[PDB]
Amino acid sequence: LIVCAPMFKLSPQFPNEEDSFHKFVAPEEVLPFTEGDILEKVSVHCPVFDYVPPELITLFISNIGGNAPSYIYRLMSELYHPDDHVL
Amino acid sequence: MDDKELIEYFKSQMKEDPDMASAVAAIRTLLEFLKRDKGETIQGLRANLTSAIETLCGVDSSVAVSSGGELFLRFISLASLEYSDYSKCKKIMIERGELFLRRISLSRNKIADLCHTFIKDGATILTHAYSRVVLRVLEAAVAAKKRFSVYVTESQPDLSGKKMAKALCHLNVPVTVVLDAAVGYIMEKADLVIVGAEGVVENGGIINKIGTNQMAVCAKAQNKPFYVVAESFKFVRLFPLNQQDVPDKFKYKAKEEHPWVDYTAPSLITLLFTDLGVLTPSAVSDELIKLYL
Amino acid sequence: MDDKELIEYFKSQMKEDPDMASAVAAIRTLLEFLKRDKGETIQGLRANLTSAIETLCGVDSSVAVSSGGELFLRFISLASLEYSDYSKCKKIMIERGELFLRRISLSRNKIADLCHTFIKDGATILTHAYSRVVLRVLEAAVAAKKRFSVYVTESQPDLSGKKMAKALCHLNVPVTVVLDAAVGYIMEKADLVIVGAEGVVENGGIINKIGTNQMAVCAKAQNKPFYVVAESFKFVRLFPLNQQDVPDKFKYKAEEHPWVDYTAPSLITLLFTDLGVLTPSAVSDELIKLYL
Repeated sequence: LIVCAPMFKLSPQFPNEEDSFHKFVAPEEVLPFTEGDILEKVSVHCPVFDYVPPELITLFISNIGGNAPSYIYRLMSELYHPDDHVL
Repeated sequence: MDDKELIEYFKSQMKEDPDMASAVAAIRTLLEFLKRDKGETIQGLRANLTSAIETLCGVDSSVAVSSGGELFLRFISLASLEYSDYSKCKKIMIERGELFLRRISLSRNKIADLCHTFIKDGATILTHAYSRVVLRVLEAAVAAKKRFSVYVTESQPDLSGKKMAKALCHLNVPVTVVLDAAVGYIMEKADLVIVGAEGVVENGGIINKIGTNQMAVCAKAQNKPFYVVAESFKFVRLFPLNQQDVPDKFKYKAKEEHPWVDYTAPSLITLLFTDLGVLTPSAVSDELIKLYL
Repeated sequence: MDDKELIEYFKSQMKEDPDMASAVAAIRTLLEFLKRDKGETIQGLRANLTSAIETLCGVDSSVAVSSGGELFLRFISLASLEYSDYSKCKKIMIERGELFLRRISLSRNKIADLCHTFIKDGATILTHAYSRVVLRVLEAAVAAKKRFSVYVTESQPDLSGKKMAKALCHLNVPVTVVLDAAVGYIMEKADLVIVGAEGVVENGGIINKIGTNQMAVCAKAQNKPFYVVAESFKFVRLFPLNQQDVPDKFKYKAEEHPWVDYTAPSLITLLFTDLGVLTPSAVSDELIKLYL
């Protein structure tokens, strides 16, 4: 598996907040409004984004070369100061 | 001062305050030994300090003591070779030791602040044995208006788990105690695992109280996260491969001998919460090299 | 005979010989009840036997008792039994029950004979808790001029592993006793795992003393064989999925302290029963054939 992504898509955060992690939209996309009274006791959920653990990624192709997933940490250390991690 | 004074001071410092680890007592004893010297040459002082550390290690056999001694030895002397008068150098190293002791004591609050945000609302937490930093983490979590349930293990042969259970009950938290052979049975209801540490090794694994390996394997079989809380002065230089590579001076306290510690591999661990930040097991190799100046 | 007489006979039979299982005691009590029943009816006899089995199961909560009673009931009725006279039918079922009792007492030796050949020379064997059939297997193996070493677990909370070790002492085999939390530490030195059983389920898994699931998982993590010894009269009809599905009348005996746990068929290698040597897939239809 290969991921193609530039450098401005790297963020100094860890997956611990969840909740607002996904992004929910109107259930109009899934079930049309013309379904009648059935739309009075049915719950519809329409997420957008998804989380993927790092054990399923093999390579990263960037604007400087190819790196293993374990190298990413080092990159962060040379991009952002640890003080400004939380605005 | 002689070795008898060293041992007496060590034991008195340990007994006076129960809420203190062995490493802090050893560091304070070494600082007191430094303040009571009369030599004139630096390497004579180095030999005296090495002998003192070796003697201190023989009383208590724990991993953290030796690492703390070595870190104290090689941190005390960043710049102590400039002037030709022994007094100035001795004063500078005494000041550096005091600064190191000051900086040691702020790690627990940082660990709790970094770790308390990983606990959900209405969750079940499993734990093993007794550890003060875990208790501090839970106190910080309950101070933020959150609810959870706790399972604990009796942790034979000293029944250390009941002490933690009694301490937990004082904070009105639902806490239950299970057997030492029912870990796999109870893993079904759990959500995450948080344990303490006794020492961090080069490849990312840990050394802890006996019984952690089976719990880690069982949690791995059912895909549950495994979290570790540790401190900076517990980093040791060792690269074990299997269970019999651990030095014998740590296994048996001073099969039927019932070894007290065991080693957990880096492939069964999710995240590590240290005072240096949050590190995956892959970054420990770099951080250990950087720390050992 | 009445309920009090039933319980008295059951407890006396259990107490007389410690080298005896609950199933044989239940079968003997049921045969005694059969030999002391009056009336002229078949349905009355069936109802009396069912009530006796229920009141026997009430006293002691073990899986083998119910299966033994059900198998007894099914077996004694597999003949003509049409005739015209009550006495002839009664004698026929009494003879069938006696033959069944004779057949039951000839399985441990067969299991030992079939299983003793799987032990290598100079090997380390890990086992758990106390079980007489494993002791018989090891006695048969040592009678064949072989050498090995044995590890056992203290088996909290009643410490039966020490009793097992003391029994093993008379056979002058090296034996070691480890803690209940040192299984993962000691798994490296072992070569094979042999455990007993308390009940065999439909899909192939087993039900045993608490602490077997973790041993099975640890052995699977390091690619070691897992062997099981069981008996024909311990096959029960049940299809559990997870640890919750086990009936509560077996979990808690007459803070959580469960007494038994269930192990899946995908963590087992072979089963040594009196029927023969079966892969876990063979039980699924051997059980169907058995419950005729």
